[PDB]
Order: sequence, then structure tokens, then C-alpha cells
Amino acid sequence: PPPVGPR
Amino acid sequence: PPPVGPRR
Amino acid sequence: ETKFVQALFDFNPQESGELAFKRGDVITLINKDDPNWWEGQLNNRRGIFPSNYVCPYN
Amino acid sequence: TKFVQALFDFNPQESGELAFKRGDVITLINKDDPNWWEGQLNNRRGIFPSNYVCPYNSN
Repeated sequence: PPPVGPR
Repeated sequence: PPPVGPRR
Repeated sequence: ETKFVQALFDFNPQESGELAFKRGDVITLINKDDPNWWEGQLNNRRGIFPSNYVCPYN
Repeated sequence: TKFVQALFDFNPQESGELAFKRGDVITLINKDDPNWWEGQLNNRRGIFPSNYVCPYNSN
């Protein structure tokens, strides 16, 4: 998957 | 996978 | 108009309030003001998810 | 300009049809036909069903 951005 | 449309 | 987004990958939540989904699921868009975190409705569940894990649906 | 990503595996049954696997990223070349789009997938060029892909933003 693509990188999950900072929460 | 949906059906592929017909070629020309 | 109501927008729908299809999940490209599984999203396993690490924090509460995040909408869990599997690849192929179709989420109903509620909010997408944030470039990264969007809110949607998947069945009886509602929460936020990574915008890059989906794309438009029919 | 404009990249698309495969939603499902596509095994061409005809000539000029670009084969691909889910997750593949394709560069769009032409989309005159609403159903049969032309693009580039590495060193292979050809047409593919538009209902088998969706936009790939790329960073």
C-alpha cells in the first residue's frame, strides 16, 4: 500500500 | 472483474 | 450528488475513529476537506481513512 | 501527465491489447474512445478497458 500520512 | 466492452 | 470511493488496499486502523476496510469495498464520502484524512460510511460504520487508499467509483 | 492504476488483472484476448496485473501503474497516451484507452506500461504499449482502471495521483 501507499504511505499512510501522519495522523 | 466487470465485463470488457466490445472492440471497435 | 453522493460520491463513492473504491478501496485500493486494506486499511487496518491503528487509532480509534478510523474506518476499517478491505480492498474492493465501496465507501460513501461524507467529508474530504483534509487532503490526507477523509470521512466516509462503510455499512453501519463511519470514520476517517487515508485518502490515497481509494479512488472514485460509479 | 495522467497516470492510471489497474483495479483488476487483465489478460488480453485480442491484438493490441495491453496486459496487466492489479496494482500496475500505466501512463495515459490517448482516451478518445470512452471504453478503450491507450497507455504505456513499462516497455509495452497498447489499449486497455477504461473500466479496469482509476487515476494514480503519483505523489
